[PDB]
Amino acid sequence: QFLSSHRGVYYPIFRSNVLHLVQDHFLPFDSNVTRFNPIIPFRDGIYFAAVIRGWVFGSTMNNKSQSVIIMNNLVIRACNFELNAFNCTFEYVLREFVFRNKDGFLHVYSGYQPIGFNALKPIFKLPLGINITNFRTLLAYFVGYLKPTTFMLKYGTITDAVDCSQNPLAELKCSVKSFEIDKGIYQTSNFRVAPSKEVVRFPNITNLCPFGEVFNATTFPSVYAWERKRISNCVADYSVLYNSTSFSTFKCYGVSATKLNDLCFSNVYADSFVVKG
Amino acid sequence: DDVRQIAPGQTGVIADYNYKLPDDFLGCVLAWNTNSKDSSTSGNYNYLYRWVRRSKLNPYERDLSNDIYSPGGQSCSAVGPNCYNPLRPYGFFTTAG
Amino acid sequence: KLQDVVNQNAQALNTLVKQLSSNFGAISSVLNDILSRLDKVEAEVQIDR
Amino acid sequence: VGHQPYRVVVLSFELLNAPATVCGPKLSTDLIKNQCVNFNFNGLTGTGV
Repeated sequence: QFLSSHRGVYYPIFRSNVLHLVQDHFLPFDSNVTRFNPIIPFRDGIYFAAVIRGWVFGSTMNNKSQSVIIMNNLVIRACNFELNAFNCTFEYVLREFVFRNKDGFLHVYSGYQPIGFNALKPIFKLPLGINITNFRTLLAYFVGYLKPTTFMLKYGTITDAVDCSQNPLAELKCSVKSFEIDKGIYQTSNFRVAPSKEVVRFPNITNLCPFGEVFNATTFPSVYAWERKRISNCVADYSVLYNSTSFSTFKCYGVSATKLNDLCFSNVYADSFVVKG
Repeated sequence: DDVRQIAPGQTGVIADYNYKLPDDFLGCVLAWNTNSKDSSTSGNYNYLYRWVRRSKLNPYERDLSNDIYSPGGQSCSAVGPNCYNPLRPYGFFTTAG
Repeated sequence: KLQDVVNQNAQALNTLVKQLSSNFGAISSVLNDILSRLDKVEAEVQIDR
Repeated sequence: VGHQPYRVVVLSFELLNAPATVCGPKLSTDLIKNQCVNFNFNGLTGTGV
């Protein structure tokens, strides 16, 4: 609907007079912000602007998943609400706000002006540790979505930040790390476009590796007569094995275990045996 | 055997389904046996862990929910074929290794 | 002299571009395989190298 | 616990420019061309067009 002018800047630590360049989830300048009480998807953080009492963040909002209610009668409670409170944790006692969820912490930044530009000072870093994919308001107001972008802020009060991905002039300003540019011609780095989608292509394999059968064999070789097997044409899914086989040791050399679910190997050899503790 | 999983970068049932630590962890981890307190001869089943989840937890995230799980995204109604309970008890015994 | 300076510039650029093939004592000289094989925290050392 | 059997299995991987045999439980995605898009081809993760 509308256009956000140069609004939606929040502090991403103390610093002063640094002209610091930071890549984070920011609201692009001159972006589309919707105007509105339905369920509003949260995505990667939101910039809310505006009688409004508070907010309700959550995933299902149906008592099957923890949701957090912020309200003013200031009360913040995270519990399994029906849309009454059981099995739950955190409890506490022109408008603009920015909501982000990083490392289980809900960052809430606030600001108010008598109506431009204004940096939103941090208010809360709540240790909630819940998955937020939807939210609602509790009672005309504008909602915008943050995207990953690189900004160049001035600074310990932020002043006149610039977005590097909107104009050639802004790109030049960001690549020179200065807000005042003299007459001339300068080369610039690519701040214009960054990838958004992903293109995963894996081979046409559907069989599952027989880890369960191998690890459940009734007999194993002596260490001096260790065998070898070639594993091929199967999908290495260790998750199916979490139901058993506690795996008192899972040291991985070269590759990282977390990556083993997104790697393809040309040849896998399994050598099995029995030893002392 | 699951204490090894409480560290940044590890993967396993605890690391990715129950408790996840940030890659930029700044702190400490303490662990001590309580076989004389948290275990019993008949078995102390009051301790549970989540062994199924569609996606891995983000760092420092909690997953309090007991909805019946189905690998195929079906409408499960009770524990049975293709309807698993995501929570499983540890079953701590005094004499176990 | 003129051909010499032209050749010098060409050889300097060629050496600079060919310097990427060296892994500089890290796991590999390519960022893609380092990032697809080693997790972030461990990959920091290779990226720094 | 020291004098108790401990079944050990050692997995050795080869990441060569050869057809893949063992792959992770990821789902392939459609092909997007002429766009600066992240891609993951059989473990080769990169950014390109």
